[PDB]
Formats: sequence, structure tokens, C-alpha cells
Amino acid sequence: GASLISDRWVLTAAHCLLYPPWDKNFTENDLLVRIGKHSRTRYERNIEKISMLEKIYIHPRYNWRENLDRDIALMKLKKPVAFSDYIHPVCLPDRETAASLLQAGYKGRVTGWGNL
Amino acid sequence: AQLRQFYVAAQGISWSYRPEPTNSSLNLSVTSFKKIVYREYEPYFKKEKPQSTISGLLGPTLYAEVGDIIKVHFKNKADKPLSIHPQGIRYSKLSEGASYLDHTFPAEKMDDAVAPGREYTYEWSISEDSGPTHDDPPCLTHIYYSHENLIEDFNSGLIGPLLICKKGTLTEGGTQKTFDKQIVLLFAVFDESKSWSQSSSLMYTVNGYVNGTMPDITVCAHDHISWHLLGMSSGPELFSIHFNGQVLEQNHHKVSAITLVSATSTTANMTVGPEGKWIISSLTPKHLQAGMQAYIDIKNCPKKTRNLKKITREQRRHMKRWEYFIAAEEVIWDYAPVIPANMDKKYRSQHLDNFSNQIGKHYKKVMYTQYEDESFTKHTVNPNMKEDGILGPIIRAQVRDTLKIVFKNMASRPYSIYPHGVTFSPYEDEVNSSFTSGRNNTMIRAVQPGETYTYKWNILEFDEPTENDAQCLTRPYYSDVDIMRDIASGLIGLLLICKSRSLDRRGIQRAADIEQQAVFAVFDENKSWYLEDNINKFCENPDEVKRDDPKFYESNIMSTINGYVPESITTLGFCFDDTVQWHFCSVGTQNEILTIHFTGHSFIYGKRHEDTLTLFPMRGESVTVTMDNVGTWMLTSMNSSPRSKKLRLKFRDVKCIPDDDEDSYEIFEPPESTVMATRKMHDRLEPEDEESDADYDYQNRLAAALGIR
Amino acid sequence: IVGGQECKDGECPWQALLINEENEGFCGGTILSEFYILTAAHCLYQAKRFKVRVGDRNTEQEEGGEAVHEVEVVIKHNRFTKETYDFDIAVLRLKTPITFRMNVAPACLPERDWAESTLMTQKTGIVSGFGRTHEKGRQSTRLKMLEVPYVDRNSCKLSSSFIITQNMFCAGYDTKQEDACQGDAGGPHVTRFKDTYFVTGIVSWGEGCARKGKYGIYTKVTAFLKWIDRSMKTRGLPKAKSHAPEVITSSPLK
Repeated sequence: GASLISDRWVLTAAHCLLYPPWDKNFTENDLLVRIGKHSRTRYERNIEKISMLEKIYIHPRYNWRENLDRDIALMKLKKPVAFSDYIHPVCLPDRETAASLLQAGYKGRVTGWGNL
Repeated sequence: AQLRQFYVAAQGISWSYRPEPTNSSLNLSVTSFKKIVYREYEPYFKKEKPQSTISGLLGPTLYAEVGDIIKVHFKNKADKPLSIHPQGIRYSKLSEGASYLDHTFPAEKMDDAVAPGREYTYEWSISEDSGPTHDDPPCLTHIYYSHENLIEDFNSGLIGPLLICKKGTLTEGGTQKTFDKQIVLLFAVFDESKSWSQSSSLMYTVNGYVNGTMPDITVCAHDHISWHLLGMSSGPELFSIHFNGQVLEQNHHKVSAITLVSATSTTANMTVGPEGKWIISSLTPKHLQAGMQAYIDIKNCPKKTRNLKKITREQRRHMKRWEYFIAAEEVIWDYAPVIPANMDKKYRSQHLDNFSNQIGKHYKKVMYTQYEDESFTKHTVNPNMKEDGILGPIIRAQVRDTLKIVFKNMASRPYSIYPHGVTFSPYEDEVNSSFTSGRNNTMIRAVQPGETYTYKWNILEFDEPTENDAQCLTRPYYSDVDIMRDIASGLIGLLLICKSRSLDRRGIQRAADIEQQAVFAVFDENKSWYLEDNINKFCENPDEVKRDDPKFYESNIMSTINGYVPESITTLGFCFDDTVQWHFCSVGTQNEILTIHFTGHSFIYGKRHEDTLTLFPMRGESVTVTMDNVGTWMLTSMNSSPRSKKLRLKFRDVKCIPDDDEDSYEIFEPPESTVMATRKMHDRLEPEDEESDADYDYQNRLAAALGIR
Repeated sequence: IVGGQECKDGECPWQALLINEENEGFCGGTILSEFYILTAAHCLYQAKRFKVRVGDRNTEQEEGGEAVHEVEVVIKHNRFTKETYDFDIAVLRLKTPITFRMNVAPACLPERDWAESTLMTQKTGIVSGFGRTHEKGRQSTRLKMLEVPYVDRNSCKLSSSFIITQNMFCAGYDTKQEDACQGDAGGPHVTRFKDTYFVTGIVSWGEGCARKGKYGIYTKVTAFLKWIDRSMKTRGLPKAKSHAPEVITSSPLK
């Protein structure tokens, strides 16, 4: 899985892209990304569009040999896509809104099929 | 197995009935009699213990735990061989402290032959079956006395408290671990006229204190206290005690009143709140010719801070602009109802109007009502709500209920208002308090006729009872300016201190319904403040005064219910699926307990199914009763004649078949009928029907508790 | 202690399994006659299609020519609360009449008089159902029907956060073991009164089914007489012999 914060920088996990013991390092061509999908066998065009990555960035504190300490990657999208019903952006909170909201715990919407 | 050895020695001390440490009032002392009281001493009986100021005539407060030994040593120094009779189990007849015809060996009386000047050690202990270790308080008190002559072994001061607590959370002395205080109480009537020295001194001395000269209990805040409900009287005498403001927790149940007899083995504990000067209202109608008053002095010592949250935890608020309007009006109200049903000729054609040329028609009976706006002239309707009469209407409290009693007197005497056991604000009074400090924390309830005053305070989550008891607790309110005279003038009602079932702005009573109360207060016109509006001012027969005669006396002595002295206009004919909450009350000039027998009908209380019940004055008794019966019977009592021959009830209870609403007249619905559209029990809402609360459009914070976590 | 024992292959007809056209069930029904099948309303509303087969003791397997009771269309109910649960009773309008066989036994119609004599005597009951109310991790292939006792009404409004009315009450054990969401939704909680059998309960999910060892929710069809009477005589005589018998009715069940 992955995520999306806007329309350029795309972030994802780091345990599915870099693995020296597995001997498989991708470049900037074999890393695709699909946004907006409700199945797997079906394939349309009027509701979604296949994206393409070209930029990759590593993490400074990439000490995954201990107990996986912050394994989050970040790429960059160059295709000027739009935002409709099947493509919805999302902002991000800050600090001036949850200065004392420790007694909470709002969960998110982690969708997906049988991939894990 | 702990050794709790004590050294008690009884002696005669000329203790005055008033604590006067200054020798200025000893020449004209109004009290100077001897008292043979219990006094603790050091081992081998050397020096006398100083004793607390609260224990005027009370002996040493013995304390023990479970499975421990108590080798108490006694040394009588009075004049007659006294003894000590506890309430243990392991003690035998050889060391029991009871001198009577035991029909056994004469050597068993060695525990009673304690000559004045002879030492004797009692070898006692306690078994393991004296510890609750459950929902009861960690202590089980007991009372030890002398079995010689109860008339003398009490009025002289031969009374002492015995404590058998639980081994574990108790310290050495009777104080718990989490509680830092140990308050021992005693309320007695030392009848000096019947004792050893036969002297005419029939005076109600609570622990040897008259006119409220008992030393005041004082303790600063930010700590925990523990109570000990003790105090034996001369016999069938009771004490209607109450803890104003601060609410205790007897038997792990948040209560504020306790009135039994013969010193019932019961202790309690609580947690103090803000600083102030609370009241210990020892309002005993049958015991007031001498004097018995007390208060609470709460200071402030910053030691520990609890996690007590002010408002509810992020779900319940219901901030509404609903202030109860109360205007002390003088509307024409009489003992007989407006157009009586059973024809109350004893009051209709004698005192209701100009008949018999007695009082008249225009009266000044003040009643506490509840308006709907800022008018002070008409409530929800022009007359009353019928179902209450002169009694207070329906008032419910919740979180941020905004109990702003906009009281505006307009009669002829300054009145006020006071709910039973409610903590207010330092700015507004609404309680008979003597706390007169600075302008910031001043509280005055004196509301002159014509002036208006609003008692503003926010009832929150720290003002709700427990969880195991009923939903809304019954707490009858009354005027705090006067004590006994305002109750007779019709200035009494009832308050619903409910739990945490605040659904909306009014609080939907889940698993409940309506309310049916029952009041029986016997008062007199001479007891009320408006005695002048009877035979002297409001009078038209100056030649013949209706006084000094039994006819006019019993004409005022009447028992009222819902403002209706003869019979009420409503009946107790309920039906099925009626999860109502029956309330009972019977105030007046009495002090003992009052009962009422039910023939053919019963109730549900205490996870059982009893027939009759017994209420208590001062406080209010509440019970959730489901009225399921078919037929009609009487509900008479068994007493003498003025309270057993006319205290009946005529009603018909019928349910054909479910709630009986297919061919009769009742404010219910099973429904069980043809429902082709919308009827009863049809909760179909477009967004969401119901669940627990309505904090948001779906309630996203998940922490709905029932008090402080 | 009598645990979760399966239903017998003799006196256990009341089990009209409501499935779909594919290999996926949803709930069940109740056999009483040949023109009405009592079941929950959420069986069809906010769900999928409807396929009924009476005398079907197993879903994965088949005991021969016995499971046949197709349904054409279906309607809803007036008092059926979409969000919560109240009078959750729906009638399945079959399309083909089925005679009385061994696994298909009829039952006499209830009446309002059996409301004050059946709840005070028979303090127990059985819950027939394949196991589709709690379709989490107990999907048994065999038709299970455990025994559950009856509890006082004052302990049923607090079993679930939803306030329950008179139509539904307690019908399970105390807060000890799993005694709720037993069987398929719309499952018959028939109580053997006296020489006859009258159903008096429909198991439905309130807020779903999780850690519900407190009490159960089961309806009472004795008060539902005015609905089974308005949907049987106002529809008229069977035109094409149970078409629809008769599904051509208004949504609030007439």
C-alpha cells in the first residue's frame, strides 16, 4: 500500500522497495502507481488514469536492521492529474488543534483487498 | 491475633451540661450535676486520659479488628459493682458482664462483682465471622454497657463505643488507610430524672450539651474523612440527623441521612469538597425543648489533589437557559380541595369561606410552585398542576441543569428555598448557613417580600448518586429561613437528584416512566407562621373566640396529601409495563418511624418483593415499583383511631388485557391493536433512532461512564 | 448441562432457509402454513435477493428431493425500524405450494390469549436456526437448536444499549456464556405450550453480534395477530394458488 498528500510528492512504506538481502533494487522506471480502483480484473479509463514515477528519495534514519525504525519512503509524481469522485486529496493536521487531545484515538479508513 | 488491651475505669465526674472553661458563669451555672461516666486510663491505672472534646459524657472508643484478642482491663470506682457487656461472640458467661438469673454456676458472676476500687481483666476475643469484606464498610461498630440497671447505666454516662473493623486497610486507632480522619458520633438523651440521683432535670442533652453547645466538628479540605454513625438513646427515641452539603456514603451508597434507634452498628465515609461552613441539622421535632445543633467547619489544607473533573467527560453538557421561577405568592388555598369530591364538610362549611363565621375565604398560605417565564403571576396554567396541589411540582436535575431559583417573595415574611443535600456556590446561599465571610464568598438567603434573588449554581456530574440504587433520588426541599414553622405553612416539595441518564436538555428517563408520590404531613395552624390569619385578624366573631377548646384544635390537626386533606382526586390504578418510581414521605412533628400496611397489593425493593414498607422523615424515600394487579382492595393502617380509621384508599386496578387501553381511559398504550400508520412504540427515525447519548451526529469519542473514573 | 445440541431429523420443520441465487445464505424463516413465512425484515431489506427452501437441514449438502419453496417477490413492514429493531417480522410470499411432509409440518395459528399463559409457565425455549445471525466464526454445517431460558422483563432493556419495547424481551441465559444471535435471523423461537406448538420469537441482530452473553432479543407474535390477519383476509382468495399469496400489497404491510 501507499498514500497521497496532494498531487506531486507520493509517500509509501520502505520495506517493499529496498531489501539488500533479497538482491533487487529498482530504478526510476519499474515503480508504478495506480490511484483509484475498486477491483482487479476490471480495467477502465473514464474514471482513473495510470500514473508514473520518476523520482525516488531514501530516508536518513533508515536503520531497519534493528526493529524497523521509521521505514517510510517518498517519491514524486509528474503527471498533472485531476481530482474527481474516484480521486480525492487529503490535507494534514498540525499542532494548534490537538495540544491536549491525548484521551482520544480516532481511527482511519484503511481499505484494500487480500494483498497482505 | 493482635492484642488490643485497654484500661477503662468508671468514675463520678461533676460534668456540666455546657462546655464552660471560664470560671465567670460558675456562680450562676444553670447546670451542675454529677455523672458516672467511663474513662480510659494508662496501664496499671495511673493517670486519666485527656479524652476528646466531642466525648463529653461518652467513654473511650474501643477499636479492634477481626480475629484479634481484646484483653480489656476494667477498674470500677463508682459505688456499685458495674460490668461491661459487649456484642462479641467468643466471650463466655464467666466474662460476659451480665448479672441475672442465669440458672448456672454461681462462679460465673465474677465479671460483675467489680467492687468500686477493685481491678478485673476481661479475657475476650473475636471470631473471623465478624468481617464483611464486601459492600459493607470496613468497620462494624458495637456498643458495650453495663447490664445492671439500664436506667442508671446510661443516664449517668455509662456508654462506650466498640469497633471491630477489618484487618488490612485499618491503622492503629480505628482510622482507615485511604481515609485520614476518624469521626465518632454520639447522640443520647441523658434523662437525669430517672437515674441514680433522682433530681427533676428532664433535659435533652446530646452527650451532655444543651442549646447546641456541642463542640463543632472541624477538618480542612483536600483529604478523606470517615464517619461512625453511633448514638444510643434512652429507648425508643430516635435522632433525625442530616449532613447538609457534604454527602456521605453509608454501605458504599451515597446518602446524606440516617435515622434508626438504639445505636445501629453502622459506619460511613466520604470525600470532602470545597471549603465552607456546612451544617449538621439535628432537626428532632420531639426533641427540641433543650437544644441540639451542630455544623461543619471545612477549611483548606493543600495536601493531595484528586482527578475530579468538573463537567462530564466530553459527552454530556446540555447547557440550557431554563431557570426555575418561584414566586412566594399568597393564592387562596385551603385544606379542602377546590370543590371537594367526598364533601369535606368539616372544613368546607367551617373554615373554607364565611360559613360559621370563623376565619374566612382569603388566606395567606404560601406555596412553592414553578413558572414557565419571567412573569411571577401564572405558571404553565392559571391554577395548579392538580397532581401536586400545594406540594411542589415536578423538578428534575442533570448536568448543567442551571438550577437558578429566581425566588421573589411577595407575602408578609421573608422566605427562601433549600434543596435537601445540595452543594451550591460561594456567592448564592440557598441553604441555612451561618457562613458570613467576605463579599466574595457571602451567602444570604433573606429574600424580603418584593425583592428578587436568584440562586445560581451549576449542578454537574459530582452531584449524582451511585449506580446500584434507583435513577432519581427523592430529596424533599423546604425553606431554610425557618425550620419547623415553614413546613406547616405548605413550604415543602421534592427534588429528583437523578443519576447519569442525561440524554437531551431534559434527560430522557431510560427504563422509567412517570412518578407517583405519597405524602402525609400532620400539622397545625399554631405551628404555621400565619396563625394571625385565623382567629384574631382574619376574624368575624370577636365575641366568641374559638380557642381553648378541643373542637378548634382537631380542626387544624389534619393529614394532607397533594394539598388535599380529605381524599385525593387521583387514583393508583396503573397497568402493565409501568416502570414508574413510587415515592413516599411523611414529615411533621414526629420523630419515630412511620409504616403503612397494604392489603392485596405489594411492591418491589431490594431485589425482593415485600408487602409493606417504612419511610423516614427529613430525607425522601424512593422505590421503583411496577403496579401489576387486577381487582380493588383497601390500603388501611393498623394504629389507634385518628390514623387507622380514615387513612384508607379507594381505587381500582385493572389490566384487560395488556395495559387496558382498548376500551378504557388511561395514559398508556400496550399498544397491541390495528396499526396501519403510526402509533405507540414506533421509533423510526431517518438519521438514527437511539443508543446512549447525542453528543454529535454520531458520537465519535467513546468514554461513557457513570461518574469519576 | 444441555449444550448446543443440533436439531432432530423428525420434529424440526420450522427452518425455511432464506438464501440467494448463488452459494450464499443470509437468514432463515418459520414454517406455519402454506401462505406465510414469518422472518425478520432485514433478511431482505438492506441485503440481497431472496431464495427460500423448506425442509433443508443442511446448506452445503442436500438430503434429496425435499428443499423446494421458491419465493417470487417480498415486501417490508410498517413498525420495522431500519436503524434498530422493533416488530422485526416479515412475511415471505412463496410462489409454489408445498404439501405437508415429514420435514414440513404445519402449526396452528397463534392468538392474543396465549400472551399471559405462555410467558409465565414455559420459562425456557428453543431457537431453531442454521446459524446465520452470528456468521462470524461459528458457522456450523449442521442445523443447531440450543435451549435458552426466559428472564424477567426488568433485565432486558439493559442487555443492549437500545431501549427494547414490549414486543421483544429476554430469551436466554444469564451473563455467563454465549446465548445470543443463535441460529439464522428470523429463526423461530417456538415454545411447546400444551399439546400444540406456537412460535413466539424472532432472533435479530441489534448493533450486530459481539460479546452478547447477557440476554437475547426475540419478538412476540401474540401481539402480531392484527398484522397476520390484515395480510391474509384483505388480500382475498388465492388467485393463481400462492403467486404471491399475496405479494401485491402496500409496503407498510397493509
